[PDB]
Amino acid sequence: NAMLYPILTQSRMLIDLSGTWRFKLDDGSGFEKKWYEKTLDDAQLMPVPSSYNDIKESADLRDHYGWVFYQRDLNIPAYLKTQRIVLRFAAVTHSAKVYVNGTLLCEHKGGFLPFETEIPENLIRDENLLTVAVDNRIDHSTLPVGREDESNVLSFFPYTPTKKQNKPNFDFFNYCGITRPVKLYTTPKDAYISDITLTSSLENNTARINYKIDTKGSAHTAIGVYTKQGVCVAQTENTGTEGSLTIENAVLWEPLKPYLYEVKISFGEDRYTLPYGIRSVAVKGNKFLINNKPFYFKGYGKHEDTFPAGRGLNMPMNAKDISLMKWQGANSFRTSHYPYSEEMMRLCDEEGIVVIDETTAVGVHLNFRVNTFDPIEQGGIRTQSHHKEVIKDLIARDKNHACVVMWSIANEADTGSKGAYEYFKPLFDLARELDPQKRPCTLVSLQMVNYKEDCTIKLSDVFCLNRYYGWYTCGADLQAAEKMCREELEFWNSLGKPFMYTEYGADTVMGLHDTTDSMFTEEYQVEYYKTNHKVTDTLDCFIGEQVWNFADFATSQGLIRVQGNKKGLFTRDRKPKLAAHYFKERWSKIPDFGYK
Amino acid sequence: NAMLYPILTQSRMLIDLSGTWRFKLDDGSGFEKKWYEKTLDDAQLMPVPSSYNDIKESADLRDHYGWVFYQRDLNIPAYLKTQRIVLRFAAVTHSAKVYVNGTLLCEHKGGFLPFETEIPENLIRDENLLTVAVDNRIDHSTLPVGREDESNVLSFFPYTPTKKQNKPNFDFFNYCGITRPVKLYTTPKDAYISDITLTSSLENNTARINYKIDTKGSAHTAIGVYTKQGVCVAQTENTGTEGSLTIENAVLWEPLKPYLYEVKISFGEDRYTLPYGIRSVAVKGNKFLINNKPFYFKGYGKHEDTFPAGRGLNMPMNAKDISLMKWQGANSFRTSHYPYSEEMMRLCDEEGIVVIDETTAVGVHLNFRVNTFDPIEQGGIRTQSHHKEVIKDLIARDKNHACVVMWSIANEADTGSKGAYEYFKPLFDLARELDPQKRPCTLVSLQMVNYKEDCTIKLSDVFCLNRYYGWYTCGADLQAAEKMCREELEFWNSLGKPFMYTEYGADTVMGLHDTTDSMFTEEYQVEYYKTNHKVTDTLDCFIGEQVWNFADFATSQGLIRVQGNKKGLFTRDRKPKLAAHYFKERWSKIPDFGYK
Ligand SMILES: O=C(O)c1cn(C2CC2)c2cc(N3C=CN([C@@H]4O[C@H](C(=O)O)[C@@H](O)[C@H](O)[C@H]4O)CC3)c(F)cc2c1=O
Ligand SMILES: O=C(O)c1cn(C2CC2)c2cc(N3C=CN([C@@H]4O[C@H](C(=O)O)[C@@H](O)[C@H](O)[C@H]4O)CC3)c(F)cc2c1=O
Repeated sequence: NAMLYPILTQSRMLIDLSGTWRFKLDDGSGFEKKWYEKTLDDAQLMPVPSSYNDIKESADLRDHYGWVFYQRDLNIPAYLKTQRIVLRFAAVTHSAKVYVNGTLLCEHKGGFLPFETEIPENLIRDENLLTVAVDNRIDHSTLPVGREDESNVLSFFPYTPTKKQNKPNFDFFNYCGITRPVKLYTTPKDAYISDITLTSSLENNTARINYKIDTKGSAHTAIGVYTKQGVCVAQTENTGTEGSLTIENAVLWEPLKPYLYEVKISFGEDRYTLPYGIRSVAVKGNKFLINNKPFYFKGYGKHEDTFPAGRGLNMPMNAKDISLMKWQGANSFRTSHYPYSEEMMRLCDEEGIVVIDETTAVGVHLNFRVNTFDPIEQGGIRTQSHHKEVIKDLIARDKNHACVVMWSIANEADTGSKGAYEYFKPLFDLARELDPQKRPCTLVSLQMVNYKEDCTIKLSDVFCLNRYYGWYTCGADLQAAEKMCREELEFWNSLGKPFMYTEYGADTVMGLHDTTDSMFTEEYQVEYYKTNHKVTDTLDCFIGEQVWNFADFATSQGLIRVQGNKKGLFTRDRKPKLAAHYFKERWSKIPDFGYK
Repeated sequence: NAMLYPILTQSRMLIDLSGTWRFKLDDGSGFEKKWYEKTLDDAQLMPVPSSYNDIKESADLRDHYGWVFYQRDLNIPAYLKTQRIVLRFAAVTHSAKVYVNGTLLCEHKGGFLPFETEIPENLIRDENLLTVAVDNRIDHSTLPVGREDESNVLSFFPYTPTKKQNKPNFDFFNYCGITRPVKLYTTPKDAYISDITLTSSLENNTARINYKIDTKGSAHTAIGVYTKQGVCVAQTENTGTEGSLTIENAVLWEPLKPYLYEVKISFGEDRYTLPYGIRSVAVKGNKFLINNKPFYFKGYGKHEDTFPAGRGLNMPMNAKDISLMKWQGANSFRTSHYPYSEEMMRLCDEEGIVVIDETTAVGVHLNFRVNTFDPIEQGGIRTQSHHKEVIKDLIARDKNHACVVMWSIANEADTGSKGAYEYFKPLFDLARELDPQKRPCTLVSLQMVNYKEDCTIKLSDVFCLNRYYGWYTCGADLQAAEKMCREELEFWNSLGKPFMYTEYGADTVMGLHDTTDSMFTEEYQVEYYKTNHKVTDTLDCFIGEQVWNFADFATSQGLIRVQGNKKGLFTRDRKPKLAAHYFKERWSKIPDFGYK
C-alpha cells in the first residue's frame, strides 16, 4: 500500500527502464501460447512511457480491444542482488500482468496509480526478459466505467460494428499502455523505510511537523528538517516511530508562494528525503480556509493529454502548463478524472499550485430499467469494492502533498438516484479515516433536474458543481441561461456551505468567429463565461471557478465531438483562444484570498 | 401565373429598384398603426436585394420573429403612364404585402418564386412611397415547414426560451427579407406578350421549335430564331398563336457545351427575346438520356448562401460558383431546397450546367402520435394546397430552360409512412400535366429504415437518394458503412430504373486533420467518399452522384452544427477542402456520357 516516490539516495539505486520497448497486439492466443516466455516475435517498437493508441497511423491499433504485450531486456549487475530489488510501475492503464523471465510477478487493476513488486533474487538470471501485458477493457466493474451494450455516450440509424470496441461511459478517449515510467530501485535488504507520514500543527503561534515513520526490520531512526538553502532547523536522533518537531521561523506554503522544507529520514543505512510544505486547510462556515485565510479557487479541470503520447507523462508540457496557469492568473486545478503522475503532483508542490485530487470514479451512472445503485445481483454497478481500493491507494500516494487541499470521490456519479447515499457513505467515511490531515471531501455533481436530491448535500464538505448553462441547455440563449443559472445557484447559496464550479464551458473551435452569439465561436465562449459570472459574482458562498477545460483533448468519435472535446481555453498545442485572454484579465483582478 | 423574365426591349422599360431601402422591425403594432401610410420613422437602412438577418450585428434582428417593413421612394416620369406599369418582385421571403402610397396592391405567399402587380395609374401621384411588409414565420402550412412546438430539428435539459423564435423543420438558416431584385417594367398597354412556351422536336433528323405565344389584346404575331452571331435561321410573320419552325443546321444544347438560340417574338408593338437551347430529355430503362445519350450526373446539392447577404442574389458568386464546378469537372447541381434566382437559371443555360429543379417542399415530415399525412382535421400536415401552387409557379417560371432536366417535388418528406402516396400522387400528376416538355419527376428520398416502402417507388422516374453511410450511421466505421451501403443500394439497383445520390457527405472543418479515420477531419471526408464510391461504381443503374454540399452554409444553432453545416466540399468563402481536390481528380476520369 505505502508508495513512497522513488528517488536516488545514498542507500537507494534508481534505474529508469523507460525507452523503446517491443510491443505486440494480442490476437486472443497471447496467453495460451505463453508469449511472455520468449522474445516477442513479429513485434513493433513502442515508446515507454506513452499511451500506445496514437503513436502509429493504424486505426486497428488505436481502437484495439483487449490485451497488448510490452517487453524489454533487463540485464543488471549482479551486485544489485546484495540489495532489495524493486520494480515500480508508476501507471499501467488499465490492468497489468508483469512477468520476469517466465514468471508472473504481479497483477494490478486500476490504470492511474502505482504498483510495485520485489524481484526475488533466485529469479534473476544473467540475462532477463521483462514482459508487461496490458488490458484496455472497461465495463461495469472498472473505474473508469465502460458501457456493456453497443451504446455510445455521445446512432440515428442502427448499425452493427465491424469489430468489438470499448464503449467509454465518460467523455475522454480510452488511452492505454504503459502510461508512466517503469523504474527499478533498491533499498537495504534488512532495514528500510516503507512509508513516511507528515502533518502540520500551527496552534499557539508554534509551527510543528508531526511525523510517523513506517519501517521494516530493526534499526535506529532519525529525522532532520532543512531549509531550501540547507540549514538544519530541527533534528533528532534515535527517535521513536512517531514524534513532533518545532520549526522556528516557519515559512508557510501558500498558493502561488510555495515553500518546501526538505525532511530527511534515516533508518539503519536507509536514507530518504521528502519535500514538505507546511500549511493548514479547513472548511468553516462558507469559507475554504488555507492557512486561516478565505481562499477563492481560480483555475480548471484538466486532462493528462498531449500529442502524440496521449495520457503519457510529458514533463516539458507539465512545466509549460504550469507556466500558462501562472500567466493566466490561475491558482488551482482538479485532476479530472483520475490521479495524475507524481511528477505533476511534485511540481505543483514546488510551484504553489493548489490541487483538487480526484479518484478514477467517472461513469458511475447507468442511466445517463436498472438503476445505477440497484443491488449487484439485479444489475447495479459493480464498482464499490474497487472504489475503496482506489481511495486507499490515492490517499496513501498523495497524503503528504501540501498542494492537495481536497479529495474528490467521484465525477458525475448518479447521485440524485436511490441508493447513491448508501454507495457513497462508506467511501467518504474511508477518505476521512485515512487522510492524516483530514482534508475536506467532495464529489463532483452532475447537472440534474432534481438537484435538490443530490446526495452531495448529505456527504460533502464543499459542493462542487458541473454546470453548462448556455451550452447543454439554453444554447445560444444566454439571457435564458442567466435566469436558469441564478434560480439553481440561489438554492445552493442558501445552504450556507462553500460551493463552486468544477466545470463550466462551451465547445470552441479556434478560428471560428461571429460578432453575434453563435455556438462554437470564440466570442460565444467569452459571452458564455460573462453570463455565468454575472450570477456567481453575486453569491457569497460561491468560493471558486474552475472552467471546463484547461485545453482541448481527445475523446471517442461522435456527431457532437469536433475532433475531440473543444471546451479548452487553450488548444491541444496550448495556444490561447479569445476566452483565455478574457480569463487572464478577469483572474488578474480577483485575489487568491479575500475575494468574497 | 405566367412570369416572363423581365428584360429591356424596344417596347419594354426595365427599372431596377434595388439599393438602400429604409427598414423597420415590426413590434406587433405595425399594421394597427398603419406604418405603410407614411415614411418609416426611427428606421434603419437595409440593402436590397439581401437577406436582412446578417447585415447588422444584432442577435434580435438576426433572430427576429414576425414582420418587418421595407420602404423606399418611387418618383417616376409621368410619361410612363402611357404604358402598362408593372412591379415585379423576384422573391420576398417568406410572405409579402405590397403597398404603394396608402394602398395594398398585392399579397404573396411563398418565399422563393416571383410575383408581380400592375400599378393602377390613378394611384401614381407626383411623389410615391413603396412599402413592402415581409413575414418570416413558418409553421405546418408553409413551405418550407416550421415546427409548432419548442423543438429544435438539430435540449439535454429543458429550458424556456427568452423570446419566441421560428423553429425550422429543415437544416438551413431561415434567411428572410427582399431576397431577390425588385424591378419596375413596362409593356404596351393594349397588346402585349404574356407568356412564351417553346418545345423541341428532334425526330426524323429534323430539329424543330414548337412555339405557343400567349397574348393580351388584338394584334399580329411574328417569331424569328437567330444564331448567337445574329443570323436569322427561321422566321415567320402574321403567324398563329401556335406553330413550328424547322432549324436547319441545328446545334444542340449539351452539358458543358451550351448553345442558345435567340428567339425574338413580336406582337403589335411588343418585342420580347428569349434565349433557348434545343435538347431532348428522356428516361428509358435504367438510362437518363440527354440528346439520346446516357448521362451520368456529377455535382452537388447547393444552397443560395453567401456572407453577408445570406440567401440574397449574389451575381459575382454565381459566376464564381459555376467556374469552380467546371474546374472540378462537375456537370450538374440540384436547387436544394427551393427555386433559385432566374439569374442563376439563365447563367446555367449559358454555361451548360444541368439543373435538377426543386420546389420549396422541405420539412413535410411530422415525425423526424400524429402522422404527417393524417387528415388535416386530425393534425396532419397542411401544405398540400400550397404545394400545388408552388409546382404550378415553378414550372411556369422555368419551363423553357434547357438546363432543367428533372423536377424534384419534395426533399425528404415522410414518404415511407401511411398517406404519403395519396399526398404526392396529385402533385406528380400536376407536374406531368403542366410541363410542356414532360420532363422526369422525382422526389428526394430521406434515409429510412423501411426504405422498401418509400412511395418514391410508385411515383418517380428517377430514384434520388439522400444517404449518409459513414456519417449519421456507421460514423468512424467505414467498413461497416460499405456493407450497409451495398445491402440497400443492391435493392435499388434491382428495380432496373435510374437511381442516384442527391446527398451524401461528412461534416468537415477546414484545417482539422488526422492520418487515422477521425470524424470532422479533411481526410475522413475523402475516405467517406471513397467508401461510398466502392459500392456505387459497381451498380449499373446508379447514374449520378451529387454530394452534400457544394459549400458550407448557415443553419440554426445546435450541438451538432459547428457554425453551420460543414459538409461542403468548399468553405463558405469557396476555398477547396481536401475532398474538393479528390473530386476534381475523380470527376476528371468520369465522362458526362457513357460512364455506365
Ligand atoms: O448530444 C447531446 O445532447 C449531449 C451529449 N453529452 C455527452 C458528452 C457527450 C451530454 C453530456 C452531459 N454530461 C456529460 C459530461 N459532463 C462533463 O462534461 C464535459 C463535456 O461534456 O464537455 C465532459 O468532458 C466532462 O468530463 C464531464 O464531467 C457534463 C454533463 C450532459 F449533461 C448533456 C449532454 C448532451 O446533451
Ligand atoms: O444529432 C443527430 O443524431 C442527428 C441530427 N440530424 C439533423 C440535421 C440535424 C439528423 C438528420 C437526418 N436527416 C436530416 C437532413 N437530411 C439531409 O441532410 C443534410 C445534413 O444533415 O447535412 C441537410 O443539410 C439536408 O438539407 C437534408 O436534406 C439528412 C437526414 C438524419 F438522418 C439523422 C440525423 C441525426 O442523427
